[PDB]
Amino acid sequence: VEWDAFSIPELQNFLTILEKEEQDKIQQVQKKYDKFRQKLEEALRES
Amino acid sequence: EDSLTKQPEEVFDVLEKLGEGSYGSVFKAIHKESGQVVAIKQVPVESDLQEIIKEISIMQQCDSPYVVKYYGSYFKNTDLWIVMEYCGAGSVSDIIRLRNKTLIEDEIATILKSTLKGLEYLHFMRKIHRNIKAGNILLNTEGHAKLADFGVAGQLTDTMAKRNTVIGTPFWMAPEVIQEIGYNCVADIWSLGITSIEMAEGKPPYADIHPMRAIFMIPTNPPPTFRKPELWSDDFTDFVKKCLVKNPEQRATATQLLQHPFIKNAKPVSILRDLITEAMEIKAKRHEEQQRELEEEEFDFLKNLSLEELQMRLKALDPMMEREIEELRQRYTAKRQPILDAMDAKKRRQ
Ligand SMILES: Nc1ncnc2c1ncn2[C@@H]1O[C@H](COP(=O)(O)OP(=O)(O)NP(=O)(O)O)[C@@H](O)[C@H]1O
Ligand SMILES: [Mg+2]
Repeated sequence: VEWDAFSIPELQNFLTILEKEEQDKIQQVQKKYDKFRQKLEEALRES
Repeated sequence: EDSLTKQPEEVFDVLEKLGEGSYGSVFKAIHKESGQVVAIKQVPVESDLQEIIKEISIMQQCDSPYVVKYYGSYFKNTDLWIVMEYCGAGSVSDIIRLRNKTLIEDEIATILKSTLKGLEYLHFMRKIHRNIKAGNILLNTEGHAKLADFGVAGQLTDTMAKRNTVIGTPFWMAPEVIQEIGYNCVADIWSLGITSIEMAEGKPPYADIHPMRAIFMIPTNPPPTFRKPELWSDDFTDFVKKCLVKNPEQRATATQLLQHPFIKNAKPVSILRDLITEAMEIKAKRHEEQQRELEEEEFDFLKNLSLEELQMRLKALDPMMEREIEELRQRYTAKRQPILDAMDAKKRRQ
């Protein structure tokens, strides 16, 4: 992509989209680690 | 039939994982009752049940020592369990991959001798494999080659999914398949011919070339040979020539290729014993070597885990997150680096 072709507001929309994508994957891994504690812990309760 | 009504885990003790492809994971297992080792594949039902079952119905109606035997099925937790014959040594493609070495003639002849037996068996029943290649020829722990992962009738003109995935890899296709958009028994012989070169050189002719370009070459150019034909015998060389015959009416049948010297003078399956042990041994060395690595630098493993190795992972769980999401923050600073460098310029111009 030749990003030099876009304007400030446009380009800004892209940074926003990449951030919206980042937060949605940083929270996708948190939901992964918080579903893992709830299983390691429930397993400790079986010991 | 009574063992089919029982639940899977209660009939077989599933052991180590063996690998995967594009439709699920393959596993090793042991029949608790007779001790006969079997294989068990696990596919997600949600993803096109019709396509999986069609292959199942084709393999189950096959009964040959040269065709991988299918035993039955079960249903368990959104996963359809397929019990298959256990070919421990993996596929010819995997063995060549594992050892990092091509196959010697004698090795090739033996493998081809049984592969041909399978083709003859199939063709005699007026069936077609439609998809012969090294990756679909499986060797068991003893050295017995078997045909697997069959193609299915009409896999070329079936809309888009399979009317496009086969197109992407046409290196084993016979010329008349490209021009007729269909298959004849002798098509498999051509594929076998290419597979012969695949075993000696490690990859088929035109493999490294763009498909679209191959699709045009195969029916146009003269049949391929060895990149170094002096390293191979005259029996071997000639046999290949007889398979790679562009005219499907002048292409030797499976029944006839069994009469060719290269094959008729083939060694017993015991010569594979040595190349098989190395492959399986390396397969084990990688297994243990890799299991000790994933255990160091760190709904079944938890049931099979100890109390103290379960309590210490939970404690070392957070440290794994600061390194997991700090990498994500570095990846997206890279993705936005251009956009910011561009905005930099535009903020300098106005
Ligand atoms: N019964 C078996 N015993 C031992 N190894 C096996 C057995 N079946 C399959 N394998 C190996 O496991 C690998 C993965 O199997 P699979 O899920 O079918 O992927 P794939 O067959 O290579 N891709 P595809 O041809 O599209 O199905 C195979 O390539 C074999 O090497
Ligand atoms: Mg397969």
